[PDB]
Amino acid sequence: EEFDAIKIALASPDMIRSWSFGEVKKPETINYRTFKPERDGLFCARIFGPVKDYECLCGKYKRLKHRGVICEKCGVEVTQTKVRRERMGHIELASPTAHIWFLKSLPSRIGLLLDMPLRDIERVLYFESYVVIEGGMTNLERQQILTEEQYLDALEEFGDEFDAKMGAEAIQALLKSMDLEQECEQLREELNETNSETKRKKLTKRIKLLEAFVQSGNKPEWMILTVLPVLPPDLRPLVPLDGGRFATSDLNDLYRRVINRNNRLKRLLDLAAPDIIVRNEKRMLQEAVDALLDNGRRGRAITGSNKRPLKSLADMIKGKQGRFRQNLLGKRVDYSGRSVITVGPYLRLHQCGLPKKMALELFKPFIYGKLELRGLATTIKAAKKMVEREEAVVWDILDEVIREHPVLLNRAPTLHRLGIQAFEPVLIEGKAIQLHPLVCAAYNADFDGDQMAVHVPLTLEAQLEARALMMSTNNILSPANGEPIIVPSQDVVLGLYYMTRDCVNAKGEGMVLTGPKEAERLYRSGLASLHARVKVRITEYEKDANGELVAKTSLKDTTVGRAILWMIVPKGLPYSIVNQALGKKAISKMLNTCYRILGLKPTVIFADQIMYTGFAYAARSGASVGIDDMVIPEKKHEIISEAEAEVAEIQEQFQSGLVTAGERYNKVIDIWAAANDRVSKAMMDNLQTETVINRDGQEEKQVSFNSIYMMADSGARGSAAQIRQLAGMRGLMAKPDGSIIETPITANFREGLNVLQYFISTHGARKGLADTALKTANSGYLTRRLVDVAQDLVVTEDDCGTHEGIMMTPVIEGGDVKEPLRDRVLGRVTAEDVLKPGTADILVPRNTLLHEQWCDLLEENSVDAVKVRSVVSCDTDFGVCAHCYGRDLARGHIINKGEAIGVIAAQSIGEPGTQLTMRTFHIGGAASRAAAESSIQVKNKGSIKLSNVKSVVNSSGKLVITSRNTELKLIDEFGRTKESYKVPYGAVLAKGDGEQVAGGETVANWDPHTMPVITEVSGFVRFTDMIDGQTITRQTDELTGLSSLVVLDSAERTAGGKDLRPALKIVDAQGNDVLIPGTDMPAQYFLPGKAIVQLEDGVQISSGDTLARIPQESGGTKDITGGLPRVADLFEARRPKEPAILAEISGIVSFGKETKGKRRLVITPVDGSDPYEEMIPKWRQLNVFEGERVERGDVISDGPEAPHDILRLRGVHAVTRYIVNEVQDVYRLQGVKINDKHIEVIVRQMLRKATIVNAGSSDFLEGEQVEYSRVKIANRELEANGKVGATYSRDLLGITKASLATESFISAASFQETTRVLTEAAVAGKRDELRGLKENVIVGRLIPAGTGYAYHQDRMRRRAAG
Amino acid sequence: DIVLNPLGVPSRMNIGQILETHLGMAAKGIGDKINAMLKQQQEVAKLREF
Amino acid sequence: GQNMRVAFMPWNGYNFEDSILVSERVVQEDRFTTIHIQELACVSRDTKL
Amino acid sequence: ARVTVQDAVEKIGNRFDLVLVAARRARQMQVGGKDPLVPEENDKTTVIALREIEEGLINNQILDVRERQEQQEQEAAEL
Amino acid sequence: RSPGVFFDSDKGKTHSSGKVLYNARIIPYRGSWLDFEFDPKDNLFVRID
Amino acid sequence: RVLDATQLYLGEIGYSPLLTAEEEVYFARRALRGDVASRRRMIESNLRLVVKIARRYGNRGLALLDLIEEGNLGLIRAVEKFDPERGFRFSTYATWWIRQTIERAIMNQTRTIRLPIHIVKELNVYLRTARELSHKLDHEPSAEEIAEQLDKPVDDVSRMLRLNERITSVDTPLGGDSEKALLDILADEKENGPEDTTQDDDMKQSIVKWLFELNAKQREVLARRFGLLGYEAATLEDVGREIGLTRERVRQIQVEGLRRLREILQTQGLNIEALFL
Amino acid sequence: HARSTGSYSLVTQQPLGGKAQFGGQRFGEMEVWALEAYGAAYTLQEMLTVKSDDVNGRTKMYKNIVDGNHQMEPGMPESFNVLLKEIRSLGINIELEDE
RNA sequence: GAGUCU
DNA sequence: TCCGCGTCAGACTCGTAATTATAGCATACGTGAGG
DNA sequence: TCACGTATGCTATAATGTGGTCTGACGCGG
Ligand SMILES: [Mg+2]
Ligand SMILES: [Mg+2]
Ligand SMILES: [Zn+2]
Ligand SMILES: [Zn+2]
Repeated sequence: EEFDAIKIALASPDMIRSWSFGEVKKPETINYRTFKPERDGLFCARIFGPVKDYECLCGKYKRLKHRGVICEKCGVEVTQTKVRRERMGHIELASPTAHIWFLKSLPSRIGLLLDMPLRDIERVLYFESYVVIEGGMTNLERQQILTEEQYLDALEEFGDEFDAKMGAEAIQALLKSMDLEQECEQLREELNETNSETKRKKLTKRIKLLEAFVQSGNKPEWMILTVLPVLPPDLRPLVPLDGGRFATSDLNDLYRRVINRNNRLKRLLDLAAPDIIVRNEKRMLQEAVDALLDNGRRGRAITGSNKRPLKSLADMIKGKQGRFRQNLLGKRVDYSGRSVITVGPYLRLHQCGLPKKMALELFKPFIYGKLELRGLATTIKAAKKMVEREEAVVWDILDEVIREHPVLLNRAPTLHRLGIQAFEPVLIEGKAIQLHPLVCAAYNADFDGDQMAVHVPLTLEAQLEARALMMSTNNILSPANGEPIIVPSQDVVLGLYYMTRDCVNAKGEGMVLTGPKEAERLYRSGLASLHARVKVRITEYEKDANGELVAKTSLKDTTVGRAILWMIVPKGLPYSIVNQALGKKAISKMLNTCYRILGLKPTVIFADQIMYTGFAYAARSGASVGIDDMVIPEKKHEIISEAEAEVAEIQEQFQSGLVTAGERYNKVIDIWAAANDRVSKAMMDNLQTETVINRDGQEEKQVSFNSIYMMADSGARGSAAQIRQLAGMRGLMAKPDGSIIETPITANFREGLNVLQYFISTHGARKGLADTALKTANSGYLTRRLVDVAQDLVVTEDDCGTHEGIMMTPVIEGGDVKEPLRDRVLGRVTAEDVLKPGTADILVPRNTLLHEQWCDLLEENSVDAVKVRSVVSCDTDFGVCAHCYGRDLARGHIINKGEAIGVIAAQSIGEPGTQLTMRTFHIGGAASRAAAESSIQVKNKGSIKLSNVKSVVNSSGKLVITSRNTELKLIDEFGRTKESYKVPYGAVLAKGDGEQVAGGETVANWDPHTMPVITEVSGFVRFTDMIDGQTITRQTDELTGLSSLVVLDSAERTAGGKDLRPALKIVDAQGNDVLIPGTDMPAQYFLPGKAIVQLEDGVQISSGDTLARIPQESGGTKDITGGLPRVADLFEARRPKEPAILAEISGIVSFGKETKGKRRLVITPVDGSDPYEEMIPKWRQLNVFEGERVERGDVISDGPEAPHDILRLRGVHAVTRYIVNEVQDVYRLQGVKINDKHIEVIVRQMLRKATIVNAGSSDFLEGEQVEYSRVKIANRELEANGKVGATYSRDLLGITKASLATESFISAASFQETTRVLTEAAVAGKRDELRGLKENVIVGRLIPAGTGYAYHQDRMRRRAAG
Repeated sequence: DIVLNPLGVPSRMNIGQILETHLGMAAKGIGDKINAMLKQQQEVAKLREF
Repeated sequence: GQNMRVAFMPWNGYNFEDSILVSERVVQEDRFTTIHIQELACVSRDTKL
Repeated sequence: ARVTVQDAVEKIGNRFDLVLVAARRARQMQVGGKDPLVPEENDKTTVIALREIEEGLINNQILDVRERQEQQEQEAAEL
Repeated sequence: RSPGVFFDSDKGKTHSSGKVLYNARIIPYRGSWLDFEFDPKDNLFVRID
Repeated sequence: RVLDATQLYLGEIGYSPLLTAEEEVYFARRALRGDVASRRRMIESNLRLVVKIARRYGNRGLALLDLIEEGNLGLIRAVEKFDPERGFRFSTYATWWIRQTIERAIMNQTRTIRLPIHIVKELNVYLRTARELSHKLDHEPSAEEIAEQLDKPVDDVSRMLRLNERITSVDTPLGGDSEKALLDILADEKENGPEDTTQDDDMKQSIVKWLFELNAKQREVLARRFGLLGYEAATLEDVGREIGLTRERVRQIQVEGLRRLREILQTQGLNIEALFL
Repeated sequence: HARSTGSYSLVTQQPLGGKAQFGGQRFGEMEVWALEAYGAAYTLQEMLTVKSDDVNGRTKMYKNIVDGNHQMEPGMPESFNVLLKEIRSLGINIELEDE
């Protein structure tokens, strides 16, 4: 059975007959009365085998007495019925028929190889026109179609001088006559003279095919089928329904059409009937064969009885319900069940409640095995009845098997690996599965009726894999982010919160206790509240420089309840950890601290004890939810009446015609959105510090113990957002569009919504629940694309010996630092020797892990940026080295050799997309954008440091910025960046570049709902290509008459002014242009679409004045749904509609000639004297002002970067950082934590292929894209031994294309495009040697990674040795 | 009879269940008073007033 | 369905994620006990034999 | 060993080569019927193998030593 | 969808420029459809079924 | 151009010479005598008749181009056996063949399990009876209402009506868009599952040991008779071919082997336990 | 619902689906990626062969486990054997070039 | 085709 | 610039089994039993 | 050599070109 690889080729007519064991010459199935295989029918016993095991039809030869005996009477071999799914058959077609997959599957294959259009071939097939096969005198050209009339011409004049024929016969003779060797040479030699792009593309693809056609051992003949193979009967079964009715496959129905028409064709050829009749029959034969192979492809698919079309062969291969995706990359499984899950808060974290009767049916074979060992049952049938009667002895043995025998629990959807976890089963009384509360976060499992799948790991390997890898206690940190997924929620947080928090005096304040146990004594004795401030003696162990723990005793001022919680705390943590009032965010840090200090065991026990005490003290608290607990501010009706009057003011100004519709829309939303903030801040201020209590002193105040407040403050469930809808104001609801409804709901759920408020609320309700049903599948399809590309990638090597890495500056974005350097750089090999500021002693070695210890030292010395070894920079050919990846984020230690990183990376990216599409959608009612970024206020004192900024001073005396991507830094005393902002175009700076500012100063100011166009020169305004009606429109008022001009774009524009660009030209007093200082550009600002202009023609202006105001309408609340397409586009490496232009070679610029507005750049570098020319559109205002030392990859046009242009000009590390930053920004907006290394994994797979420029010393030569890994393995032998060095360029690929580019065709046909993959592999004669995981999952082998890693490499040495 | 999780309310924003609970209690409070008056056997005019 | 005395307060995580804690008294009263009438047919057919 | 297999992983190294050694030793006690080094304490052959790895009695190298001992002793009774 | 005439328009689904191509559909209870529609170049066109 | 198979064949047969009265007789005169040109231009010309007959005989079993093909085959036998000597026309005579060749070939191919001529024409008798019974018994006719109209067996009317029941395909979905079909529910009863497979390995491995257990002459005679150890399942009288060569002593020793084995099953724990099985 | 061993489908030779049919659980490619990601390749191979299609594997393994011996004696899924014949019936030579 | 968990 | 083709998350529960129409009888063709 | 199910054969008024759903989208070639 065992084997090396699988190969695909075209089936020769000869080859088809080898598989066949007889010809099916009749369309009969079975006799209606004596139900048996018919004489040479589709279910023939003489051809495919006997229906019973070792029994002929007539019944002369029965059982193994007659082993290999073929009955002489009926003609049936006495063999297993197994032979009926294995033996195939054939049909000798009287006339050739084209194979649809080598005809319709574009590229046409038969047509691409003949260089003859598909249309032209089909005309020949359906007998519309003759094609010349070999015109004797070259009067008649080869592959020239002749109409029925034009055939009659040549027939009388020439006759035998030409051989033009019609039907599949003609295309087959046409494929027979063509010589691959002679035509291939000619195509090579005649490409020399022309050399264009699409000729050289198509002529080179024709050469590649012709050469691969020769080397594959395929003939072009075989594109047309003379013989048609038959599927074995058991694979297309005619079996009886329980009742007398029968059922059959749709293949039997398609085979019958083919055999009928083939047998009738033979009869009409026997009858020497006119050709008109014969042609109809040959068309019908082509139709039935084409329907059999791929039904719905050539024409409308042939329907059966049901009105639906008959399922063809191709259909059982292709796509989702095809063998690959449903019965091969995934399976139904023995020793499995499921049920409704329910809590087990008593359980330990390594345990789960498994019902009696479930576990009994699950572990049946192990019970029969124990029952024979103890001597209770003689045979299995006896043991079966003992278990079926559920005898008392059986429960005791079941109990024995299950101890120390783990079980796997799974939930849908399986988004990430933690969707399956192993537990020790606990037999329980009921029928419901009991799940441990702490693993509930990994499963996303609530108990409101979830169901979970049960699997038994049978084999010992599987028992050990379950316990060592997939056990719940081993899987604590998330592999996506190095943080614990096992974190208390709900009751547990509320309980520890209630315990730790203090209260004024209370019972027994300022007492003095011997220890944590006397604190539990006073609380249970009923003499102190858990909230009494008390001095207590507590002894904390803190860990020394060596492994030993140092003990320290001290009086601590904490509450009684805090002393009691210390009892749970293991020795090793300071007491400072339980001294604060604990919420969910703090409790997660406790187990993360404990994991890094103590280990795995302590955490698992600590996590449990936290769960136990958290639930129990939550229960003591008796925390509740009443209508009075939803406090409304007394001043709500005040805020609304003020805010109502403000909105009435803009609508009254709109009726006058002062403010426009779009302006009022953005302006009204800002008033209501700040009013919701005002009511909510009033609510939380009159809710949080509302408890005003009398102490034994006089009177003070503390945080309120309002039940709902505690629940949102602790973070147990709900948040301030939800409390708005409950007590404050419901807010702006979202349109189903995404755009925000102009009337928000003033009321809250305590007060109740009225008829209309509800009706408005339902718009947003339905649209959220709609995304939970629909948009989840765009997100889940990303998971799938990501997995198929990264699949094969595994840790192969320990250390690659590469020196390279990506430089990681800290993500300081938008005032507050969003992601420290520490977080981004943690658990990563230091690429280069990265020391302290004073370069006079190395601080960190080159090949060394970054432990939290070393990361803390980075903050001490203030390491700013650190070059870090990345997955992308690995020089491993085979997979990735352990060093380049670094620490397994799930394990907190160096990654093992053999672990599958590709899949882990895909899953981490895919999961939060997919699950967040269901989250704030069921939970979402409202909209909550606040995009009103009017002004940057700097918070620390600093010097203002602008970068990528070119401003110009205005009449007012204000530094106005005339650059799009201006950044604003905040430089401290020593000279390092603390805060960072985006200052936009046309913004007014308070202080210019280098000037000192104080803290809390408006350093920049601008208008958000408008993108002004600001001038760089002073003078008068000229109207150019601003013809009224063609390009712009006009509207006026009364008495005086103020008119505004509105620029139309290509949508609202006529065909008259399409090639007219509208622009506001600057001129002086005389009327001439005004040159922009220090440049030959006459001043001309191009106004885009929807641009409103209030200054009309002939108006005096200074520099810094706003010419036109482009509207900025974007009132969509950006959820996962609006940002995920961006992620998909990035991973798929799409150029945008307007790529920004970048300099290709470093050197001195000179601007050149022009094409009616369109610019040229004949740039001549200093070293490279040969020029590089490139065309530029008219409307692109350029950043560079020519004649300047420009380097590789300098922004010439402002605008979005193609990732292709980044990799092409600024290398791998540049494009990696573009993808990681752009993708990660989208998940950071949603608060999703994905390590950079996971994106880096997929980017590595995107940077798989590479195009070979210079000729090699193999058969790369030129134009052939090959994988990176392959060309380097050649270059290793070339650098040492010599011969022609192969120059290269690394190319970028999208996910969907990189997955299909893999040499494993079984990986490709299992992803998508099954019909195309199989045909291109069949014609090249490709051999898949089963490299990756997909391939071995398919064949049902051991994964060549993980535990099997060891095994697969051991087979690979058997192959090397001899 | 049943002990429900208060934390299954603020997230869900379905406050009607709490208004139902408060009023349902009030309604039973009337039932339990009439039950007590029928067990005590007070007066038809008294049941009429309450 | 049936109306009953409900208390809103946590309890040793037996009302963890909307998991519900019911008294034996509701099960004792057989009040949430449901009737399930079930229809199973026995068909004498005609086989070849 | 009972819940936690971290101590057994700290002794070999690789989570994967641990499962491979533990299974090899599990299979010896399962079929061959080898006697356990750690007290049984009434646990499955899987946990005995983990206990023995945790304590540093069973190892990839030790298992090859002991296989060569039993193998080569029988080879010497032949030769 | 009720039978009668209904006027509709692809906004910027039709074409690259974003020419709002206006259209009409006469929808009977039985019988063939009648479509009238513009093109980018503002020529009127008719299509049946 | 038109790339459809149907409207192309229809274009061809269109430009075909529509024959008159003694034009038919003139060609058919040389057709029966044997002519190349006559057979074709008679048949070529009369394809236009086949189409119309096949057009009405549709939506019943085959599609359409199928009826034309078998219809063209009936027109060819009409031309081979036409008699121009008779004064009667060809369009009259050929209409009998084209209606006939289509009717009789549809009966065979329309059905997946091949239904023969007798049983189909049997059935059509019962079907047309049903339509006339139905107009006067409002509700469809019972199989006894049909059998009692013809005074023929109820078994014979049930037999043939049972063969009318059509065949459902396995790839037909029960779900709708894409849930599960009938293969996804239907079991392969011929391949027994591991529990059933291991039970006859355990039943028959238990018996291979119970053979070595009973006496040497008792397990010889008992095994080789049933065909357990021997090659062929012999009888009490046929055990005499081997070494037994007895009729009384073979029957005493067969049952003596089974009686000692009955108490081996009473003690091991089966007997009445494995009697239900 | 729960199942150890039961009926098998006609062509695929995999377990049935649903409690209506007393069927096993669906191990989808989502669930495959989870054991792939861990490394547990034996757990996966178990579910891809002896619990699913592998006809020799399933009856053999059941016997190993009653004999006590928790041994992996695998093979090749019948669903792949089906894929071979379905691709060969398309007129595409797919053969197993061995070691 | 009507549902259940996401 | 327009037409064609290819993708479009993961498990579960239930539920049922549809329709039509082919004339009529005479010699020929194959297998199986009895004289 | 019949018995039995199965198949082949022929019918002469003339008759001679066929007839279910009407709505996706976003991308990416030729
Ligand atoms: Mg939940
Ligand atoms: Mg749920
Ligand atoms: Zn036979
Ligand atoms: Zn590396």
